[PDB]
Amino acid sequence: MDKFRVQGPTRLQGEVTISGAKNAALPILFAALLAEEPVEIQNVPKLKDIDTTMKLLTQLGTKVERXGSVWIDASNVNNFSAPYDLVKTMRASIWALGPLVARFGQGQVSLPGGCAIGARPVDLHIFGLEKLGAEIKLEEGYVKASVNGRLKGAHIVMDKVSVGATVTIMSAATLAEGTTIIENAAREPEIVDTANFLVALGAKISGQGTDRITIEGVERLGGGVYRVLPDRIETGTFLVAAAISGGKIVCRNAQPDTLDAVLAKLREAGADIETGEDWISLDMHGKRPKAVTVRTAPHPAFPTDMQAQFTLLNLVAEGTGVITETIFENRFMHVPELIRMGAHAEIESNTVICHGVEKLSGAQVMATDLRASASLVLAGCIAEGTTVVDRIYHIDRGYERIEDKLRALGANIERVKGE
Ligand SMILES: CC(=O)N[C@H]1[C@@H](OP(=O)(O)OP(=O)(O)OC[C@H]2O[C@@H](n3ccc(=O)[nH]c3=O)[C@H](O)[C@@H]2O)O[C@H](CO)[C@@H](O)[C@@H]1O[C@H](C)C(=O)O
Repeated sequence: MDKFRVQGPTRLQGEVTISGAKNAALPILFAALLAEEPVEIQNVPKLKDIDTTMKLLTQLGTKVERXGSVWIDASNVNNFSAPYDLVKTMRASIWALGPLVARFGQGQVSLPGGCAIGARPVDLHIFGLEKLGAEIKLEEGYVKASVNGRLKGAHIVMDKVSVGATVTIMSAATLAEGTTIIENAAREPEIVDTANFLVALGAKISGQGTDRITIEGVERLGGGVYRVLPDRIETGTFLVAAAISGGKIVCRNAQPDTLDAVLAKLREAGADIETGEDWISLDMHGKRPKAVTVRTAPHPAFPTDMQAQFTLLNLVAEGTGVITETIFENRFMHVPELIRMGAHAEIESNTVICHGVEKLSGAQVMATDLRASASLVLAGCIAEGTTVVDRIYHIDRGYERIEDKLRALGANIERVKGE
């Protein structure tokens, strides 16, 4: 049971090279199930979720190898199930369903149960598949999808903006007969990425990145080489790390355009930001951040994955900051943890009201969220004394070598085993 032992405070200074987006590599790996020829996916981060996805793929009969790239050979898929033991550790596993039934006519994925973050049903995925002509049943806790022949293109309107369902439907539609239109599609950069990967394979897609995606199904998808875009959440997290430590940093291998809301918020916090084609620089000039007000919502608005990070910022900022969550209404586990470290805040429904304090004190805290829990490690870097973060296996799922990157910035951090 690994733990991080963090000794603060530290001014974070230096450079970080941004990893490929975990959230683009995932949907792309599942989408690779459609490829009839070998595929090379470049710039894939090394983290737990990629391990789980590789494991799931191998379990289907996919040939998998990795380093910076992940090589996929789905020529011999011979198993069509994603078991409970696997799905329970990573709900994103649901993405295996669409490609399976679209290409093979059959797929069975354990129905995801509860997730600590909040209510996260996959009704939209199933709805999308059915509209495509798939027959779906629930047996023994398994979602069983089937179709005799090809799926069928359809005009679908989304009851909610959904990253997951948009990917399920979009992916499955590339092999359908006819044209599919997804109305009220999610606009996330990862969706544009996945679509581009599909297009590189031979798929016909347009509108990716807009609220309206159109797919013209083809008979088969080939193979190819595709480079995954930079991780916007990793980038935001590092920018925040610098901004709350009076620091200075340059992010390499970045994609500024995927970060508008976060950059504008950092500027409001008082950060001096410059951007280039593939880089972002942030300098606090040793200043304490200014509290900001944030509202999470579908891309390009402020993302829920940067939420806890900004809550932290608000917590050591000057002034009252307010954070409202409209995606995962209960994604506030980090708050009582930070309050253990001396922070001040009240949760009213889906909103956290922050009362910035001058300094945090080191304490024992518990990670629970693969993205938001990074805020606990960030807090440890600027808190007075020693902070011990328990359950880092969560963070291991969403960040490539977070200790290494922080350490290269001056952080005093140690991975503790057992003890
Ligand atoms: C693997 C991956 O990319 N996961 C990401 C993706 O989750 P996803 O699951 O697709 O999110 P949604 O469908 O956009 O979530 C949409 C909202 O709508 C509801 N909804 C979603 C689908 C559905 O069928 N029915 C339905 O009701 C849902 O409850 C949520 O409130 O998008 C989230 C928001 O950006 C991210 O926080 C999440 O990252 C996480 C941390 C991670 O890296 O593990």
